[PDB]
Amino acid sequence: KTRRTLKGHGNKVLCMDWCKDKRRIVSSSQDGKVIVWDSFTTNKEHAVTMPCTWVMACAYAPSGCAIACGGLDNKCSVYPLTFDKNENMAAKKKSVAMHTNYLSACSFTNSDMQILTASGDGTCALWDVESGQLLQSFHGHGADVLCLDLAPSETGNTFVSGGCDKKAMVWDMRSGQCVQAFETHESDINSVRYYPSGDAFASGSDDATCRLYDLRADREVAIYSKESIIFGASSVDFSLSGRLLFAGYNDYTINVWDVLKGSRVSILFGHENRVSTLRVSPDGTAFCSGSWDHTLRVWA
Amino acid sequence: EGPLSVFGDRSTGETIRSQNVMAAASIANIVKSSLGPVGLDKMLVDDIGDVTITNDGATILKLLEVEHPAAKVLCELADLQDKEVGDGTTSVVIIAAELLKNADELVKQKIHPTSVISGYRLACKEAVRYINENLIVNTDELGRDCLINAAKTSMSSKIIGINGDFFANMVVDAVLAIKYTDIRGQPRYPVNSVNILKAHGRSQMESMLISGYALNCVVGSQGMPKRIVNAKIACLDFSLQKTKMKLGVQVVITDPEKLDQIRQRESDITKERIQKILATGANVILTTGGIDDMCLKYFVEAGAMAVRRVLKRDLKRIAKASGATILSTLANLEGEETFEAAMLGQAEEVVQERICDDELILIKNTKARTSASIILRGANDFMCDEMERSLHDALCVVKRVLESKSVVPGGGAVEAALSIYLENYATSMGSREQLAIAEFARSLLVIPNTLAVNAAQDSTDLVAKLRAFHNEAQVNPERKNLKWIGLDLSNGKPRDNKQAGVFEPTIVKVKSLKFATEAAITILRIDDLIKLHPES
Amino acid sequence: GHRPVLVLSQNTKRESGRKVQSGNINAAKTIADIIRTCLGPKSMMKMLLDPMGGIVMTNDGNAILREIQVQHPAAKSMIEISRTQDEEVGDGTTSVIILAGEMLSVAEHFLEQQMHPTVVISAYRKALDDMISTLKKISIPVDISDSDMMLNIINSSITTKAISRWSSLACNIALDAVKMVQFEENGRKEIDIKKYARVEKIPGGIIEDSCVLRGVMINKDVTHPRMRRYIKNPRIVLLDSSLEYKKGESQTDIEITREEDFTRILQMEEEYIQQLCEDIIQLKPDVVITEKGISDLAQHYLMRANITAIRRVRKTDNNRIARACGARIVSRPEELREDDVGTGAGLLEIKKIGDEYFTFITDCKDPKACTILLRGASKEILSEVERNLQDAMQVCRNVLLDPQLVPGGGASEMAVAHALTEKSKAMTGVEQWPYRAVAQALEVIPRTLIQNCGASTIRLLTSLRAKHTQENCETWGVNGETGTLVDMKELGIWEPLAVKLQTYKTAVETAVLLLRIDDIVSGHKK
Ligand SMILES: Nc1ncnc2c1ncn2[C@@H]1O[C@H](COP(=O)(O)OP(=O)(O)O)[C@@H](O)[C@H]1O
Ligand SMILES: Nc1ncnc2c1ncn2[C@@H]1O[C@H](COP(=O)(O)OP(=O)(O)O)[C@@H](O)[C@H]1O
Ligand SMILES: [Mg+2]
Ligand SMILES: [Mg+2]
Repeated sequence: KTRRTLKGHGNKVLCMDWCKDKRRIVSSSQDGKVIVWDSFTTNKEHAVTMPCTWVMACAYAPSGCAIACGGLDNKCSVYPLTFDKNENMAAKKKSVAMHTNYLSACSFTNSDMQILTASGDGTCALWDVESGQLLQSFHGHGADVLCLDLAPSETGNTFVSGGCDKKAMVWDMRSGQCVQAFETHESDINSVRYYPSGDAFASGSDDATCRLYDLRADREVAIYSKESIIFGASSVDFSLSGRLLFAGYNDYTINVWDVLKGSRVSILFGHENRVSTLRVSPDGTAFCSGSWDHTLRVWA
Repeated sequence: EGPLSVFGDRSTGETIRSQNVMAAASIANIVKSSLGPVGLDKMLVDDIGDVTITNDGATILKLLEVEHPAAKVLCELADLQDKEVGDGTTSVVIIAAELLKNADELVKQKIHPTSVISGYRLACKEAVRYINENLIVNTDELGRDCLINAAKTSMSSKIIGINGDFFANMVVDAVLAIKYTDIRGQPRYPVNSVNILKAHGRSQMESMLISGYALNCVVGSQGMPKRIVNAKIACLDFSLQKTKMKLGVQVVITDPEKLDQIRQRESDITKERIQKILATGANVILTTGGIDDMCLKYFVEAGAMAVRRVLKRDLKRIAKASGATILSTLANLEGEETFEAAMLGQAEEVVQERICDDELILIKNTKARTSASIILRGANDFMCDEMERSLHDALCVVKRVLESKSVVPGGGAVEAALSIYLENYATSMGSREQLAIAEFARSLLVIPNTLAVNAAQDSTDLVAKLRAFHNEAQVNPERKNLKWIGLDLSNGKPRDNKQAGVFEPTIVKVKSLKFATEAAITILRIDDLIKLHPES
Repeated sequence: GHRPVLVLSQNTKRESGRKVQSGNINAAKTIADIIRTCLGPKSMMKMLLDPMGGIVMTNDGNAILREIQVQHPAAKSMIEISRTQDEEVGDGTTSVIILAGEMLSVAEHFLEQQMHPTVVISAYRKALDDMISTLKKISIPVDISDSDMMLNIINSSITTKAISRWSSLACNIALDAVKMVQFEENGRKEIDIKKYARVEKIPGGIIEDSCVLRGVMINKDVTHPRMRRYIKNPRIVLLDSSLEYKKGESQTDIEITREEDFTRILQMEEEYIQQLCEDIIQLKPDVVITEKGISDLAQHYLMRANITAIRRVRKTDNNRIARACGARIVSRPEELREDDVGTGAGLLEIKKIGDEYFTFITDCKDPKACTILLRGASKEILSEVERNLQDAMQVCRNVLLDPQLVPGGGASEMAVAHALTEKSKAMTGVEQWPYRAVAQALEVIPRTLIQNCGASTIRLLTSLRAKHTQENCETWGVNGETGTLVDMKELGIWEPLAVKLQTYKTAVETAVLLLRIDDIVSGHKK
């Protein structure tokens, strides 16, 4: 149920992120234009232009005082969001990541001192925001790493990452090891998202299958697939109550699932091109998802 | 493609040397037609119909799209000359290109580039020494008229050249007005403190030199008075809006009765601040931040002038001129929130003047410091922009003449004298550096030649006469007064330029020579080019 | 690949030499020829097609040139000088274009004869100085307190426009509006007709019904029908702040735990609205005008005190109302004062014109802002009438600031040309030829007037020049209607000195700017 549209991007929308105040939606696009428009009135609060193009990594700090972005530039930078109205946002750039391959995705921690970068070099890296130096690397996937999601509720000092390595692996910053590994998707891994409880996580793959893994059993729980859907999902998310499995697909539409049942509860569409991102608002009342159709419409 | 195995092109030796010389010659030839009083302006259509009419070499080279690296070297050379001197931007490019051309001509005769570079360095050093020793005039002897003549000479070839009798007076008055002294007694003239406002309309003769400061701003509300007889200017670096709690502060209401009081305080804070600022006695309030409606209403009821979104540099200049103090917060060392009368600037008048359907603020006769501003009137926007560029060049020239009290004769006199002296001097330095210094001297003659050519006159005859005059001056001890003989482009005959009042700052010639020599050496240092193919 | 090597980027053309000068002069001449036939009392209207789909029937040169898109940069310079002339003095837009074209056309002749442009420019500047001197010499003073002279000057300004048919009404409207807007404060005279002289075009009716109000008019209606639409002597209170309940600047959240807190919060919202309305009522006004919305409860509380409210009015309209009725716009009603209450409006009328409600604050005593009500055939006719009224008001302001007049109908052009020609006889250098060229190029105005009138150009110009060679004949020009030589002391066509000075200055300076130009370079990006 689309309620508003956001036409502020010159090229296709690649990724976006929410805020704890539900009014600071940030995003990245193919051109390199990042806008932090308000969620309700659809007005650009403030915007910045990335010097490079093809940026699909963008995260929003839980406190709201900074944003991170990056793309095919092998770079991840932090843009502080201090008020400082009489300033150009390009001056406060903070280069952080020293990557040898394009940055697939970056995210903050609950504390705004660490960022985790998933890149095509096959390694996930942890960077200290303040000091700017590398904390520790995560050797692992023998191929590109695409998705990266932090656990909620203390994070367990753990995060999951997946890519074209055909598997999703859970790490642990306290020891830097792949504590758990799941290899059951028969296709490329695109997106991953923890369950609200934190002990489970779903993952979308190019085989148009959504799979739910329970960490308390180390086995897949529920298969989410239909013969009608043949285009792989690009994004996936959970409802606030944990009963719905909002997932973005390349079939120009959005498929809605039930966590308990998965009996095709509903479906929605509207986008004219591939859906690239799909995030649920923190309040849980509504949600949003961008697409390659140059628009980032919002559903309520 | 050969055994080198590099993904790109490669030019070596004479091919790349000729390419670099050709690129430098192209850059020189673009601006060669805009040198001297008989030079002409240029249009620069900006691919979307934007028109720029200019004679300034730095502007022409900055606006152009340049791809060859040596052509770039010349373009940034012009930009550096403009930044560090402000005049001679065309001359330095022309001289550098001619130096490079003659150096390459020498190199093609199997003269090693190192010898040419050594000769060029020796020639530049000796030229600077000769200029400083024999071709300078102390401006203290000529008085103020020297400044007027220097400004008029600088404004020739510009759109304000014919009006020099008036524009030179205006420039000199402004520069003398913005003069201030620092420790150790050094008098420095901070140009760029002369705000220049462009507004089409009346003729050039109707341009005004403000005895104060001019703001490109208006009053925030129509209800305020638009003139103050005795201004008490207060400068603020903060906005006057409804105060809101910062990011680390939240308002949580459990007893609903407190909401009204909180909402009242939310604007009463700003009201109290404005009340303090008005109670100190202020009449005009200038701020770099915004002002919303209720604060404007307070200023309206107080019978004061309030201006918002004032530029930071403009605010700094106004504060320096009027003696005001910039305030970012109303906080003292006692932890309280007070505004004092000791930090109020004063001026004799503040007027909402109207200039060609648009209005602006005039702050006239600021006390405790003298300030100047110029409002230029022209036929249209392009002509006003060209007037501004010419005016800036004149201001820079006057500043150079005042800071360094030495001037040199213009109209190619220095170039001809240097050519003769260096040609004579080359005979006693080495064997191939002889040729290098001779070519340096010959290359220095490109300036009078271009001047004569631009006037559609016999360049060869005029330059020969100038060289004969300067040779006689250097040979005969009693004819040393012929050093000032330059070129009279109006009549196409040699003329004593010192008597004619054609002067340039010595720094212009010295810096142009040094920069041209360095650029020529840098370009001549290349004998091989590798251009890797782009990976896009 | 081995891509080609080149100094400047591709698509970077460059022209130079005599071709550039000839092209610039030809572009200026073409721009002049576009509107050459729009000068004089017998000018023909031109019909322009707006890219957005509108139609612009106009005779003013500036409108025609600003509706035209050109590619040659010299044409752009000509359009810019036309805009400059329109902004600076208000009329003379099609005269300056013709003059500049003629001066450039006569300068081309000397450029082709091995004369450097600097010599031509010096001669042009000397000629301009002498034109200024002669124009100041042949001017005459005018008593600004004489209404008949003011009306005659405005008439001479609008005889060439489409409003010439109702010239009398147009002159009265323009003079009254300009005299009404004129204001002085803190020893600063001010005539701001672009802000406090509003022109409102309501299609329909008859143009003879159009009149200037002693007040203001807005397209507004009462928020509530119960409010009075006719108040005799209203006390007006103006606001620019909402009379609603809005959130604060800071982020504020309520935490409700008791049952009555919700109802208490709603009741206090209502009480806050009531307190604002009571603060407004304390001054006992009759109408309240706000730039921002008024809540329904606020409307109820205002109607309780028999107060008419107007909800959302633009900033400029509110400023005009404040000037007309002597009020002062305030933001916080708790700080409202008696002095801020606007008394001076002699009537507030809200009547329906066609199918729309219009609010009248007319009948003001000593108003400083006026609304010119225009009624006519349609939108285009009314737009042209508005343009002519703007020209008339600009001329009135110019005469008020500069009370000097010069003869019209080409008499000033011929007088200045003869003076310049006589002065040139002393000149002996090569500069005399372009000097005389500009002198006789100034004759294009009477020549164009005669061409538009339809009479024989050669014999009329010859006879006019012969007449001007006499002693006391500086006021002899031509009729734009009968094509005969007459005396402007008898015909009565006079023009402000400021307009002519600006026209000559702009023309000569445009000629100088385009003469200085050579070596056009194009194609480079930003
Ligand atoms: N009135 C004059 N008579 C003769 N030569 C002049 C006159 N005014 C300036 N010149 C000469 O013209 C040369 C070109 O100066 P110009 O090109 O305007 O400076 P820039 O190179 O900064 O543009 C200067 O070297 C100066 O000596
Ligand atoms: N009754 C008249 N007889 C002759 N000439 C007139 C008469 N009225 C106006 N003019 C001339 O017509 C010109 C005004 O034409 P107009 O269309 O207003 O040109 P612009 O738009 O440049 O002011 C003036 O130069 C004036 O001398
Ligand atoms: Mg110069
Ligand atoms: Mg007219």
